[PDB]
Amino acid sequence: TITDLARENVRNLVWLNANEYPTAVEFQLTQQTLNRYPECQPKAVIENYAQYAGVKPEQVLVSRGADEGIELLIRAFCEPGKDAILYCPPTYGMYSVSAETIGVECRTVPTLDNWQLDLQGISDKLDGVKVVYVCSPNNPTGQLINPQDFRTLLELTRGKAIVVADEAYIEFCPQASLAGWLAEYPHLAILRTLSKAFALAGLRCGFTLANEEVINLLMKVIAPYPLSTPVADIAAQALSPQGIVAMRERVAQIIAEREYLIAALKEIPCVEQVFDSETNYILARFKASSAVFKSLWDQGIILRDQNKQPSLSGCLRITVGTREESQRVIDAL
Amino acid sequence: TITDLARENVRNLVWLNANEYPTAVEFQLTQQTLNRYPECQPKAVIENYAQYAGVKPEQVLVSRGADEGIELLIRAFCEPGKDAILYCPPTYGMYSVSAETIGVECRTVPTLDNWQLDLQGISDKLDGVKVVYVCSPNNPTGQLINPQDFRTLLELTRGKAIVVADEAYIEFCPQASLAGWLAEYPHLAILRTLSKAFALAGLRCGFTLANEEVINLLMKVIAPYPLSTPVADIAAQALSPQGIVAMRERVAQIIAEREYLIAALKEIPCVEQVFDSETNYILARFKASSAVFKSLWDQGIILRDQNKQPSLSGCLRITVGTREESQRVIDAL
Ligand SMILES: *Cc1c(COP(=O)(O)O)cnc(C)c1O
Ligand SMILES: *Cc1c(COP(=O)(O)O)cnc(C)c1O
Repeated sequence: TITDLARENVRNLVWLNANEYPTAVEFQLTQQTLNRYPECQPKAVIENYAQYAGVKPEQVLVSRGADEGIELLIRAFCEPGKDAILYCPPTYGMYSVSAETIGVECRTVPTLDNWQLDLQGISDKLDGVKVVYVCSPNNPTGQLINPQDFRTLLELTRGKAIVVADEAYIEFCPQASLAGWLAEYPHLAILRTLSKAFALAGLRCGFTLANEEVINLLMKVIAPYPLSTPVADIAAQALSPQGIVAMRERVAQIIAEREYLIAALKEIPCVEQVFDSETNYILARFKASSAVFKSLWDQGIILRDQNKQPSLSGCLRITVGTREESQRVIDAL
Repeated sequence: TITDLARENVRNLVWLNANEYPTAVEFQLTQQTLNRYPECQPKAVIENYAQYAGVKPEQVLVSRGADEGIELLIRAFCEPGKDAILYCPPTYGMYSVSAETIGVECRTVPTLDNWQLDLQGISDKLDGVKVVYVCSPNNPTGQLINPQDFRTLLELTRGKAIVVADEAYIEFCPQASLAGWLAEYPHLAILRTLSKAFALAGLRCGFTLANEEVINLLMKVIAPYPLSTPVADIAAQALSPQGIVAMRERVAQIIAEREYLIAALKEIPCVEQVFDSETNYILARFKASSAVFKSLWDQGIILRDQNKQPSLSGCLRITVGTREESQRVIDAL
């Protein structure tokens, strides 16, 4: 049959649940040139993003979301069946998914009790690893990785593996970005997106920030015209000075609402513990989380269960929405 | 250094030149929901395309162009370093590019003198091949593959490999589509696009038509949200009844202009031979093609050199544009 021909690995492969900005920001097309193929790397988007991130244009690569960026790094550096990828659970699921789909080995070193890196465990499992992913701030936990530890991770992998900092939520704590470290570390790569703070998840637009040599290797493995013209168009508009300003206003409004939500949740009986976050979502441990999860779910309040993630039993991840959405969750709880 | 960490294979990896519709067809967004992630396979687009192609909705897969479709088939069926892909030159370059990028072997059996398939050579090289690509009408030659030979190819691979018919130009000769053969062949897959006749190359929207079992395996290897909301939006509009009608009008206008261009070129001294085409481009052999190519190029008339393709020495591929664009080429020649 048909499935027997498939690769073995392939044969076995209120909305507050996806970390999206709660409100739609309107945009309209300005470039009616849809009959022609777009440029491989839209100049307007790349230059606007480089100014925003404070890096050189030659250190930026635009792709179909940060998700494509994760895949590209594996495609360029890992030899299937020979090389490995390393990540530290509980974290973003796409790292393992892309590697498993591609047929590359996954090495996992779970983080310590406070979600920080187990530097000793990592140094013991580096042999044969080509790419290390580290999400900071981490999804779903919400916290930043100590920069001192990132320095250690960078020293450990110097000339052995590429270290990828997933900064999908860096807009909520801009001061913590490692974008300024590129000059010191040739093997450091950073993933950025327009899907979260930028309120543009529907666009599927992301970026990889790395030194020119890395960017050039990634250009060799990326699809010929990765971005559509309508996406490049809207993206350049959102990356304009006025757009960066409107973005910052969105972040500020989300942080204020996040602080209200944390304060209120800490007063609710069933809520055992609320963890600090530097993002647009809150991880909280509940007494009988599955019961509470199904209850809200039936009420039409959709969260994200994390009960099955390593060390997250009892936890649910709540995305920060509007004041009215927060009130619905509080009242419901 | 950084490159030493890259995979070996990766380390070594008037506009009438890209087969685009000459005129821009205008479209505007109707869905302002950009803050939320899009559905994995937009229902409107898939149902509209299924009605258009006359297939079941469960036999359609939408991707970032037919180019992504080519990649998906290799990712689902070919084991890197073990399985092979087979194509017949001179043809579309992306087949080999995707395989080489992924690390899968390429087996080539050039076509016969009339560009038809060498069935005996193919049957001799099938061992270890999982996917066979066949472009019909062929790019850059312009002709259709004899359906009798496709039947033979389908029998040869029955239960051994997937046969992919690249129908990127099928809108110019709708009667020749193999979309109706799906019921008889479980291993047949078809690639379609909105980049050529549909005048929407800037959208990066393509489709794969195959039996449900194949489609399901491809769903397992495709990126989670392959299509952006603005693309899904415009694509559903272009696939509406009125849009299919406007599309057909475009095809008719292109075919009439193509016939004029062929007639006129056959009268030009430097033009040694003009080959018949069932598409929106014309392959022609010239006396001193490089000299003619550079000359037009300096004049601002951009064609596509094919001089280096197997059996195409002296040939240039001319995309059919507007009446004024055809006149510029004729006069220039
Ligand atoms: C949302 C997210 C991404 C990917 O974003 P896209 O640009 O939508 O692909 C990557 N990493 C983390 C941790 C995320 O939460
Ligand atoms: C244009 C073309 C494609 C790909 O089209 P997209 O939808 O733009 O990726 C595939 N095959 C052939 C032969 C083509 O000419």
